Amino acid sequence: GVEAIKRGTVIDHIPAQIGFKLLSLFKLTETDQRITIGLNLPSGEMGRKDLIKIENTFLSEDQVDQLALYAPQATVNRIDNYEVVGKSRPSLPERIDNVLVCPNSNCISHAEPVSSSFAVRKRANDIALKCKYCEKEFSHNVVLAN
Amino acid sequence: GVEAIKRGTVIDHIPAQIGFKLLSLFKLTETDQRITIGLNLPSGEMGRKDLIKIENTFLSEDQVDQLALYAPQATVNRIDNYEVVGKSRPSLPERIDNVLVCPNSNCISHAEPVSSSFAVRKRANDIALKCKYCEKEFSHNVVLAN
Amino acid sequence: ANPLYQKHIISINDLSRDDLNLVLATAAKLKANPQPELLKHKVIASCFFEASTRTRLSFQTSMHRLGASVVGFSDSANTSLGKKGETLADTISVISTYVDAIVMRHPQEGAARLATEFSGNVPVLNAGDGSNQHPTQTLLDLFTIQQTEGRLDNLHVAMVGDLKYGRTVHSLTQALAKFDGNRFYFIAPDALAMPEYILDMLDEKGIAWSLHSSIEEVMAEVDILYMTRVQKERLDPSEYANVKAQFVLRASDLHNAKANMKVLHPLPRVDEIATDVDKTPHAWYFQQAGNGIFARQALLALVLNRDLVL
Amino acid sequence: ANPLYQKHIISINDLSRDDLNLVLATAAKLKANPQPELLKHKVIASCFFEASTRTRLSFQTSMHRLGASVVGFSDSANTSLGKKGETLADTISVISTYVDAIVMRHPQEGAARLATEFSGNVPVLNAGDGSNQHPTQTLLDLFTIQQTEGRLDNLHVAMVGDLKYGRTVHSLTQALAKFDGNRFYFIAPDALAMPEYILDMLDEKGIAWSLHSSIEEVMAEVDILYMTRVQKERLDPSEYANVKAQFVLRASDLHNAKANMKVLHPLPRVDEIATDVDKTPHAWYFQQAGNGIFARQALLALVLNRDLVL
Amino acid sequence: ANPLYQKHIISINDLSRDDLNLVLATAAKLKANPQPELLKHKVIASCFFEASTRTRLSFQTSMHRLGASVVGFSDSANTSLGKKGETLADTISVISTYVDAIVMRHPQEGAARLATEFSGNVPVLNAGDGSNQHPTQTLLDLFTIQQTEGRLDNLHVAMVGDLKYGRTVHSLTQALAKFDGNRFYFIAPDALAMPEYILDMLDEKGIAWSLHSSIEEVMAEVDILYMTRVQKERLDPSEYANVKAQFVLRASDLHNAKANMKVLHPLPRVDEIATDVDKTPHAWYFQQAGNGIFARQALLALVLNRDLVL
Ligand SMILES: Nc1ccn([C@@H]2O[C@H](COP(=O)(O)OP(=O)(O)OP(=O)(O)O)[C@@H](O)[C@H]2O)c(=O)n1
Ligand SMILES: Nc1ccn([C@@H]2O[C@H](COP(=O)(O)OP(=O)(O)OP(=O)(O)O)[C@@H](O)[C@H]2O)c(=O)n1
Ligand SMILES: [Zn+2]
Ligand SMILES: [Zn+2]
Repeated sequence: GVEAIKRGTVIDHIPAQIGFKLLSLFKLTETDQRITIGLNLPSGEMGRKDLIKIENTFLSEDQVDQLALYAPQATVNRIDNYEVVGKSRPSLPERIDNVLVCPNSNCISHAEPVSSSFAVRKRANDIALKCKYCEKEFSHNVVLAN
Repeated sequence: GVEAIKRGTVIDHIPAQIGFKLLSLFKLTETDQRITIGLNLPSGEMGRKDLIKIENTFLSEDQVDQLALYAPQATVNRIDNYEVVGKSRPSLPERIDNVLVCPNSNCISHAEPVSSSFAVRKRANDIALKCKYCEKEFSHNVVLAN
Repeated sequence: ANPLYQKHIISINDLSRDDLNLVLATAAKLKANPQPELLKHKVIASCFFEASTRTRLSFQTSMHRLGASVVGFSDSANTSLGKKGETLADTISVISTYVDAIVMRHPQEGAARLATEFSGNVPVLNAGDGSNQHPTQTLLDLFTIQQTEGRLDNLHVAMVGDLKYGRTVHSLTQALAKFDGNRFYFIAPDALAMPEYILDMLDEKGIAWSLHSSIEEVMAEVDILYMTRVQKERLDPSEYANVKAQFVLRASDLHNAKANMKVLHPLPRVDEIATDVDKTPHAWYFQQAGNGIFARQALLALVLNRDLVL
Repeated sequence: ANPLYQKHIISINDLSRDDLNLVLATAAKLKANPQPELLKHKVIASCFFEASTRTRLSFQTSMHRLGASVVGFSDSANTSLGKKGETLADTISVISTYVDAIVMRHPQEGAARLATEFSGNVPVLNAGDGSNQHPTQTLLDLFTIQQTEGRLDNLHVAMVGDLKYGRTVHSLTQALAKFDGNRFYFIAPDALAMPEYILDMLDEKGIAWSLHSSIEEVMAEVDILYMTRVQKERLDPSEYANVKAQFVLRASDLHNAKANMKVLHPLPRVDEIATDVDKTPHAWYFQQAGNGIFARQALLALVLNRDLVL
Repeated sequence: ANPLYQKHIISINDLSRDDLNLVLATAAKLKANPQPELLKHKVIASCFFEASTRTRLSFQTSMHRLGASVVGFSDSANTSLGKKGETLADTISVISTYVDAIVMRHPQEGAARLATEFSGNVPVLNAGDGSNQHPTQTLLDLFTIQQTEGRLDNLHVAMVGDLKYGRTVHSLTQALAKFDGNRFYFIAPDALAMPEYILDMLDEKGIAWSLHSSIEEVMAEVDILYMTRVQKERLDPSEYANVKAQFVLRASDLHNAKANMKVLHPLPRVDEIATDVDKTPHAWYFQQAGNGIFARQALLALVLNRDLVL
């Protein structure tokens, strides 16, 4: 196929310049099983995509929920014994925990030993995230600005 | 198993775990070229290796030697129109500028707009690094932080 | 079991029209009939990590009038969090092994909700968290609006001042949006303007609000005029163009006001309400202040008593 | 032009036994025969971003004693770097368009190397960059050591004190490892011991060095006992165990002192060299100070004149 | 004696196109042919009651490069004004009995005019009085503009940045409104916009000026893009919205830049001129800095010598 894995995940239709953030973000390289990464491959509709192939590994919930916020386009394929047993595109969650960082500098979340949490109101415009602690709602662009 | 490539550079035989590290230390990903990375491939030579093929991109002599700081046993393969036109090998660079940050807190380099630079030294186990500015020598392990 | 028994009172959002109305019902009751041993034998912690004259002294007086004991601090300078670098999380964990409810004021937003994650089963009542919520204020404002106007539905309410950093007007617009027909007029410097997160909610419920450049352009139409203080201590230095009050109410400005109109203020005030307003029948900010005793006794009673019969 | 004309002087590690020898030759010459107009029409910047009594005044007097003009600052506080937030790099960029040479003392290590990338064609003379180098100190230490011992080769040299931040002993251990058969005795607290990178260089050149816990252990054996100050300002709080002089020297100690030996100190001395040493044959640190004029004007002369002074 | 002999230099508004032209003529002359003893036997006071790197050192080096002697202070803190409470007026009264000319930088506007009423016969050269005038800055800006554009008439000049406290652009807009057909583009934040009184003068002389919200709007059109710093120290707290550079310039911006255009800055530059501009053909601010020596010693020469230098 365009590579081939017996069991594993193939995340595909990843926007150009996101694939590599995902290797850092989901810590995918702390692994020993084969990884095929194709940076800046074609994808007819939106020209240049990335593709990542983690053989014999499937993502935990949090990761696919994060994937929904970093790559809504992407598709996750569960391959068992070369059978594309499942292919799903990530829907947004209700809440994101322990990975985002509140834009409000005066949030108690910074100072204190707490896992962050955000509410995910899908606005027609974009994604508005609400901090659990300070109750400020923010644009996902603001929050995810790296 | 990885890919056919017309023209570019294939850094082959990268030690497992050092392939992601190289792609992030030298800005290799920040391109619009098709890169295809194969992590944790079987080698025999070593159990596992890593490999990076950067299409339509050629590395300079110093570029390749910088790799000796993490991947001395790599083979930098120059390919032009499917023919392995060259097989280079990283020697130690005499200086690595711009990618490392001095662990010396009171070094002038942190405050002023100058690039970093370290003279590389093969000392007696690891590679020693002398800052250009504050002139202190540090082992390379240290320079790659915490 | 009454509905607010053992609840944490942190954000007005978490409360319903029914929760609010139960405290006002209770408030008017304790105001007509004192209960001086209702909380006999409970010890309560008054933890103020930020300055107060009204919320702290009203709270401690309400506690005393019901028979409770108070333990606390006026400033963390003296706590082991202030001198020995302990966390808030740890401060709340041991204080909760000592007392029956924690009343706290704190400079960072979210402190209160943070505290409830460590209070065990002990109720945390929020006295103000930086610029976020101030629910107990809003309870005594709703009580005063009701005494003066007899309705909390279809009013014309103007909020004037620093609406950005004002935890007071944040909680009040959320609570008043739980009643039908209230019309909002907002007069603030645009840099100390009302958060769009409140606005979106007023638009999510189809409530009408408008912004005005002057008090005089809505004076004639308001039931309540709610003045606020520029939170100097909260201003980012970009906003120091805003420290001195832009809209200052003077007695003469009330000339074309509804005879039923009231000027409310959370207090402290600085230069924004000229002292000559004080002598008019429209000034009602000290009455409002006195009303914090009834609203804070009601809330303590409901949180700490499974059923009240009064 | 002579080896050092227009040449920057940033670290002893870039000079050679030949350069060091030249600078001392010229110092010997100039001490014997003054050259009052040697640098007539030259303006030098004295830029001390850090305190100095010795370096700054010996340097400026040497400039004056060759007919030069001095402009500069003893403090960065009222420079535009100091008040208007300007980078060192731009300070050096404009100051290069004005003077013929720059003498610079700075609190950061590498400040002078940074300065040579922006001084253009102008030589930057390092007057001390933090705890790294002090190359002018060393040229007057070599001048005083050769004056007293008659040689720079085959000397027994005890460096006592703060060997870690001693920019002075960094440079001096490096100047003396260029000559032959010098013997090093390093007496620091462990905390403020000689840098490894120095030791390595001694090892590769196969210089014999040894660590001692006492002046008495080495007293009878040495020729130059060179004392240092705990660089109080440069210590870590962790290091404040060592603010006082572990090894303090008094005249009694000189009892079993070799009759040729000299006590040297870069100065200021604080508590480490008791004032009774001041009357012994051995004490030479004030003569060492005065020797700064000769070494300093020999350097200036070489870097700003093509023609070797005679 | 030449037009400017013993003449005080306090504001560009008291000079004429003839004076400005003379000072530049002499600068052109002196740059070509040094006069080392021109002011041999003259002592000038360098009195900076305010920070400086550029003005103070270019001025003192220029004094030295004409054979003069400099006395003075870089700081008022250890003067008797500074510690013993003496008036400026008496400082000037005694310092007049000692030196031949006074160069003075002061934090109050009008300090130099005040100084000419007490300097007696001694010329006071204004080195910058608060946010008012900087006449020496302007003479080296005119020297650099004529050096690059070959003329001081019929120039397109964009002054970007803090136009309100920019003592530099106050003086420079006034020097250039003496020549002809110069076109002014003023790009400030509204808060720190060009003084009215300047604009009025432009209006009466019928000079065309226009306000722009962007460098791009004027980039293709201009000859001199003169950038300034937000005079952080001089801002009101109200004004602290504008502490950062609204208009920041990077090399990309120069894409549609006229090939003759030069970027000028009085300096220090903080964030407004990105270090990549430093390598463009266009960047000229360090050359502009060096041009201070020529303009400064031409001024000194004219005010202290009767006989025009040649
Ligand atoms: N044994 C397998 C089977 C599939 N794949 C990869 O997993 C994906 C399988 O998805 P599929 O829908 O069958 O291919 P497409 O239809 O072209 O992908 P899409 O429908 O999302 O456009 C392909 O990228 C393929 O390279 C694989 O690595 N190994
Ligand atoms: N058109 C080409 C030519 C070469 N290669 C890559 O270049 C590397 C080295 O060149 P080659 O001589 O073809 O393979 P090897 O002989 O195995 O090199 P070595 O023996 O040193 O590993 C191989 O890993 C191969 O993937 C390639 O991908 N595409
Ligand atoms: Zn938050
Ligand atoms: Zn360094």
